[PDB]
Amino acid sequence: AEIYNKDGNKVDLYGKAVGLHYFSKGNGENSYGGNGDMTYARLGFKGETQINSDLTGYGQWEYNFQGNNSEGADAQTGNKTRLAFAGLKYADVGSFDYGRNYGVVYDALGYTDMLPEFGGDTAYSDDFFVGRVGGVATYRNSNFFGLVDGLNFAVQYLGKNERDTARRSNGDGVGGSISYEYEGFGIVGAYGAADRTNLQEAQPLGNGKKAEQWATGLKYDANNIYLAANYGETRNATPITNKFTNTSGFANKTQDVLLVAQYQFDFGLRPSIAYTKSKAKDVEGIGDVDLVNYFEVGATYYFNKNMSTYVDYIINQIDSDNKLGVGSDDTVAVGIVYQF
Amino acid sequence: AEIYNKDGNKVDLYGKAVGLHYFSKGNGENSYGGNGDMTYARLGFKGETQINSDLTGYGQWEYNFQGNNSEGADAQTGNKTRLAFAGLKYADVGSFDYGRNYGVVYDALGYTDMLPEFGGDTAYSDDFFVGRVGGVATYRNSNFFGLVDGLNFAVQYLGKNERDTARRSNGDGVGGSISYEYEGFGIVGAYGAADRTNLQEAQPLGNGKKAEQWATGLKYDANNIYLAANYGETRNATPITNKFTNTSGFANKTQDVLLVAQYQFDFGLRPSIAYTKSKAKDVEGIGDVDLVNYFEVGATYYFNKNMSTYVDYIINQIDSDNKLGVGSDDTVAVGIVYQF
Amino acid sequence: AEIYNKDGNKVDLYGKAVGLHYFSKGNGENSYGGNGDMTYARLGFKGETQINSDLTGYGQWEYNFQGNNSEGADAQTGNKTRLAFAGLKYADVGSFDYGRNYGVVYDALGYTDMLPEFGGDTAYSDDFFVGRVGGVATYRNSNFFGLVDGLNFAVQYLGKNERDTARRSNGDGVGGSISYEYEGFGIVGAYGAADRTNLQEAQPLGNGKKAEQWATGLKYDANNIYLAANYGETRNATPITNKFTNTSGFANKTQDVLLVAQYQFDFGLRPSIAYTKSKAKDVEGIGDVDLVNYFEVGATYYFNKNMSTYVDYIINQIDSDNKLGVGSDDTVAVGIVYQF
Ligand SMILES: CCCCCCCC/C=C/CCCCCCCC(=O)OC[C@H](O)CO
Ligand SMILES: CCCCCCCC/C=C/CCCCCCCC(=O)OC[C@H](O)CO
Ligand SMILES: CCCCCCCC/C=C/CCCCCCCC(=O)OC[C@H](O)CO
Ligand SMILES: CCCCCCCC/C=C/CCCCCCCC(=O)OC[C@H](O)CO
Ligand SMILES: CCCCCCCC/C=C/CCCCCCCC(=O)OC[C@H](O)CO
Ligand SMILES: CCCCCCCC/C=C/CCCCCCCC(=O)OC[C@H](O)CO
Ligand SMILES: CCCCCCCC/C=C/CCCCCCCC(=O)OC[C@H](O)CO
Ligand SMILES: CCCCCCCC/C=C/CCCCCCCC(=O)OC[C@H](O)CO
Ligand SMILES: CCCCCCCC/C=C/CCCCCCCC(=O)OC[C@H](O)CO
Ligand SMILES: CCCCCCCC/C=C/CCCCCCCC(=O)OC[C@H](O)CO
Ligand SMILES: CCCCCCCC/C=C/CCCCCCCC(=O)OC[C@H](O)CO
Ligand SMILES: CCCCCCCC/C=C/CCCCCCCC(=O)OC[C@H](O)CO
Ligand SMILES: CCCCCCCC/C=C/CCCCCCCC(=O)OC[C@H](O)CO
Ligand SMILES: CCCCCCCC/C=C\CCCCCCCC(=O)OC[C@H](O)CO
Ligand SMILES: CCCCCCCC/C=C\CCCCCCCC(=O)OC[C@H](O)CO
Ligand SMILES: [K+]
Ligand SMILES: [K+]
Ligand SMILES: [K+]
Ligand SMILES: [K+]
Ligand SMILES: [K+]
Ligand SMILES: [K+]
Ligand SMILES: [K+]
Ligand SMILES: [K+]
Ligand SMILES: [K+]
Ligand SMILES: [K+]
Repeated sequence: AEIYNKDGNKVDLYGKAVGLHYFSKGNGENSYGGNGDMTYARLGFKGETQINSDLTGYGQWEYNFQGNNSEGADAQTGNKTRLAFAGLKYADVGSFDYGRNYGVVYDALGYTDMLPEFGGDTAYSDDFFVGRVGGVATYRNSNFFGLVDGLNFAVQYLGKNERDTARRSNGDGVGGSISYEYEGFGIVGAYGAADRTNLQEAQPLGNGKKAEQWATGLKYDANNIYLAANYGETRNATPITNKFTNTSGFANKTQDVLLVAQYQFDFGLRPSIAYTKSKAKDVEGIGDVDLVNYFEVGATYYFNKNMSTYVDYIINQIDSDNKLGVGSDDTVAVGIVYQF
Repeated sequence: AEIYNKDGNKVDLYGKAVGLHYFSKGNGENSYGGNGDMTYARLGFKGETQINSDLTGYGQWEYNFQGNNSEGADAQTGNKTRLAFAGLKYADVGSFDYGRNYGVVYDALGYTDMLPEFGGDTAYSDDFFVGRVGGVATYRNSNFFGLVDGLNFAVQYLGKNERDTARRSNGDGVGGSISYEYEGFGIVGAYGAADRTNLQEAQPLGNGKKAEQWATGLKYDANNIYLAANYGETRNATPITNKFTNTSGFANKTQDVLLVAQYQFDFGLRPSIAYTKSKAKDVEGIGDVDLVNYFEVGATYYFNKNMSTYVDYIINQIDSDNKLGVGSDDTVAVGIVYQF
Repeated sequence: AEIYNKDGNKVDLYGKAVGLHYFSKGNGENSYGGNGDMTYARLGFKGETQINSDLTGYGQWEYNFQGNNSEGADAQTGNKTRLAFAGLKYADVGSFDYGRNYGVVYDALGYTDMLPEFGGDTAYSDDFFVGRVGGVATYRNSNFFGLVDGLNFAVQYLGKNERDTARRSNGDGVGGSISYEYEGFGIVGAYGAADRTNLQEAQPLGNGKKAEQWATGLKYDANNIYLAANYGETRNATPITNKFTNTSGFANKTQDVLLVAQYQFDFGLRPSIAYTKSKAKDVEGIGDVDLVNYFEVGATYYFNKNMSTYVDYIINQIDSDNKLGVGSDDTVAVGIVYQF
């Protein structure tokens, strides 16, 4: 909510409280999403200052507070900063920001990342260009320097992050995206490539000096209708785990497909259906293997812009003999959300 | 403080900074509260949206930031989310919320939880129904569907939380409360029972498949006077430690009594006296033993609704030969509070 | 930003988002500041209530969120409360506050702590009187009871903090400062002494029952010109370590000098140059050794009061064979800052 607006600067303090519970058979270890309390809250700020008629500065920070920990030793589990960045934007010239922000391939993956609770499976955090990541410099242009309404593009430099785990590390890289969005119609392409670190190359799963991710998307988003599809491929970039050898690494190759269809009734009910499949190829000791494979059915009821409730049912198509030990059981989430 | 109120939604951002110090002889290991700096701060939001004339949605998050840690490796000690939940309240039919919230037995223990600093000794956090707890679904009714002013009841479902420690864990359970309040007089009773997890049963102290907690309360709150008392008992629910054998678990039985008397002078000073005693029975290898036993004298001076200062003296009646090694020395707390 | 002001209470919710990157050769281990992404955010509140015409109450809390961590196991690295205190101020009698706050010798060190990104090297956190510390009670007096404009002094009591590390510990102590400012000129002095804890005394480096810190300062601060010098000495108070081994402790003596010169152009550019040298003496097994030794050239460009950008170049004079393994390579920081 806008809590401040004076003398050229405005500040939006926002957040939400989500009462959230997952249901899956047994103890949830062999299911899509687990089971139990999944309650959490968010808090963030977003600010924008008018420097002159054409130039604006901005900054944003957003944090995740888990609500399903005790007040004991596990208190901090799953807590983190999601975003933290600042930037400048000028009229029709474009914008530039640096910090922790979305990687550019998410410009495409956002198309299908629309489910009430799940979905968006290939948009991993700290995974090069497909999700939120640290140390990215991003230039964006809207409406092609003012010449073409609906045409956007972006260019992004990812600085290396040599962390303690292969999973969360990355080398230097660059990526970009282009989209055209007009009267409800949208089409997007995005690509990114980067060096892998020594720690990454040392894991038994995944082999290569460079990581690559790309995706395309199509959508129609108008008249209470939302339809969208994504297709993309990755090289040495999707994190995986072989549960039978207790080993982790990256998929040599993946091909990823996502589909979503939603409809919003005037009285506030928004039913949702979706399909997601991500498969890995040339995985050491395995070959081909599904990582994600399901149909979704769900719905959100919007009381208003501040309050909603939802159910999200994942009909999990992973098989009980999945070679990596990916969970094969269904999961249903039920949530109630206050937000501001 | 209300920092947003527009289009049917209002948001309160609140918090406080508490400069706080405890004094006890020695290093304070053998005292009621310990000694040293105990400064902390809090931040939270509380939101309420009017959905229509009969229906409101709401959400709340609250966090504790310790102010007595270094900026080094102990930085996070004692920090946690206290509350995180969202809910709906309908006309005279009731409210429902889910998330991290107060267990229903605290509906009773709230009566004596009124001391400037100490007190409320039996309202443990992450302990089934007596304090803040994770994954509780709570139904509350005010004025018995509109028919009886002052008559309230609550029914509460506690989802299991199989955590890393027995102390912070619980199995599935249900609880309830009922209270009548009128013109300053209050009377209340509350009860809940839950399964214990495998990890709790495996602890050396405490035996049985079910945990139970109940309490009764009476109070008078009006005319500058506050008088209240609680009596309750627990089974397999109160966490304890044998400091001699470094063993932990739960007391097979406790009975608990709390008394408080307070008076508020118009000029700001509010003296307080209290008595608190919690005793355990059938404790493995010990039998009967007092967990808590003291008289309290203290006072708060309110400068106004935002600034106050207080002193709180605990005259500890625990004996130096206590069988569980519960601290016997006194503690005095001194605090200065700014809040918003 | 002031987000609430009503009925004699006002609340400032403030913060910033800083995209920040450091460049140093190799992996940054042997450099002044390290290398890589250093992005972070701050959030805080500052509140003030008018109790009566002469009496005011106040509280402040301030927190650092690192933006250069992943969302995995390392998420909390470097996160901490910086300040948490509350207090009262009366007419021309003075102010008193208690909690986590700045030690009084920082009243002197503030003179040179003015660089775009670095500098202020001797104002250590959790280090007796030179930086932020927990459990300090501080009296401050403005304009000598209102009789001498520009004359200010402070007296401070530091309660003991026995922590798990000697680095972050302290015993009881007292300090004070005094300063005079007239027509752009300022002179300041500050001194503190305190007991060392047993754990501090057990460390291989540094010998004595008392830690002492003092610093003097001169500045000229007017007509867009900023010039300042600090001279100070410490005894058993400056923390030191050998980079290559476990040996750690405090320097028996240090001699500290800091110089700064800056000019603020009306259009927004503020170039900066500086010199900092901190040298330890009588170090067990070593004798004399430089802790800090550098020249700085940098600049901040201010778009307005909410947006700025900077570069800060540390030209490191520390030698590659420094006895304590102090990093010898340069570091440059580049930053973009949105604040409210
Ligand atoms: C119009 C929308 C109104 C719809 C409101 C619906 C309320 C849903 C309640 C879910 C309870 C959870 C039940 C537990 C589900 C079983 C776990 C599971 O999915 O696996 C079983 C197996 O797959 C065979 O289906
Ligand atoms: C798989 C990757 C797919 C990527 C696909 C990216 C789309 C690229 C579009 C380029 C040029 C389109 C030219 C559009 C020129 C429009 C001219 C104009 O500005 O008119 C607007 C209209 O008249 C206002 O009403
Ligand atoms: C006085 C005025 C000063 C003007 C200063 C203007 C520059 C502003 C830059 C903003 C953010 C800089 C963010 C830097 C992002 C680059 C990340 C990077 O360089 O990665 C390196 C790679 O990992 C290994 O070489
Ligand atoms: C379970 C799987 C089911 C999911 C199925 C997903 C199908 C995906 C389609 C993608 C893009 C569609 C692009 C269609 C282009 C729309 C343009 C259009 O129809 O314009 C109408 C106009 O606005 C009227 O006024
Ligand atoms: C548009 C209005 C309609 C609202 C639409 C969304 C709300 C419904 C949610 C419930 C879905 C329940 C269906 C789930 C049952 C599937 C279980 C299953 O098939 O999986 C078994 C597994 O294979 C064993 O091995
Ligand atoms: C489109 C319409 C959307 C419809 C949405 C329907 C309800 C929504 C929200 C309610 C959340 C309440 C969650 C309550 C969780 C209680 C269950 C529980 O605690 O289970 C523990 C477990 O059984 C241990 O064994
Ligand atoms: C451990 C003990 C637990 C006990 C828990 C409490 C039990 C309460 C029962 C409620 C009775 C309702 C009697 C009060 C009804 C008042 C009459 C009425 O209906 O309204 C009055 C009206 O306001 C004119 O002033
Ligand atoms: C079930 C448990 C119930 C517990 C019951 C707790 C109350 C106990 C009272 C004892 C004596 C009562 C003596 C009351 C003395 C009142 C004196 C007084 O109030 O004077 C009035 C004055 O004229 C105008 O303020
Ligand atoms: C350590 C010493 C602390 C001991 C504290 C124990 C007191 C317990 C009281 C319990 C219930 C109080 C019920 C009393 C109800 C009286 C109602 C009343 O006073 O009526 C006022 C009248 O309506 C307008 O003058
Ligand atoms: C009803 C009115 C009650 C009046 C209450 C006034 C409160 C004033 C200030 C509060 C806290 C200040 C605490 C000061 C603590 C300083 C450190 C200290 O005293 O001790 C360190 C320890 O002794 C090492 O041996
Ligand atoms: C009105 C009430 C006033 C209360 C506030 C007054 C505090 C101010 C102290 C000034 C210090 C200026 C510098 C201190 C001088 C350094 C002492 C010193 O040189 O110590 C020697 C060292 O041990 C090697 O011998
Ligand atoms: C041995 C001696 C060596 C000789 C070296 C001398 C060379 C001087 C260089 C000055 C450059 C910058 C001067 C800028 C002029 C200041 C104008 C000004 O500052 O006023 C405008 C406002 O301050 C801002 O917008
Ligand atoms: C913006 C208006 C124009 C203002 C322009 C201001 C330029 C100021 C230069 C002073 C530099 C002092 C730096 C001193 C460096 C000494 C260190 C040294 O002697 O050696 C470093 C060498 O790089 C080791 O290899
Ligand atoms: C809800 C409590 C009733 C209100 C009382 C107000 C009396 C005021 C002062 C006396 C307090 C001591 C009496 C409270 C003791 C509770 C019962 C108890 O402690 O246990 C003995 C009992 O016979 C079975 O255990
Ligand atoms: C040489 C110092 C400038 C380097 C800054 C790096 C920022 C990078 C890109 C933005 C440049 C826009 C700033 C160019 C300076 C414009 C000065 C101006 O117009 O503002 C003056 C002031 O507002 C009157 O009050
Ligand atoms: K490999
Ligand atoms: K490969
Ligand atoms: K399946
Ligand atoms: K047991
Ligand atoms: K038992
Ligand atoms: K005692
Ligand atoms: K020593
Ligand atoms: K010494
Ligand atoms: K400017
Ligand atoms: K050097």
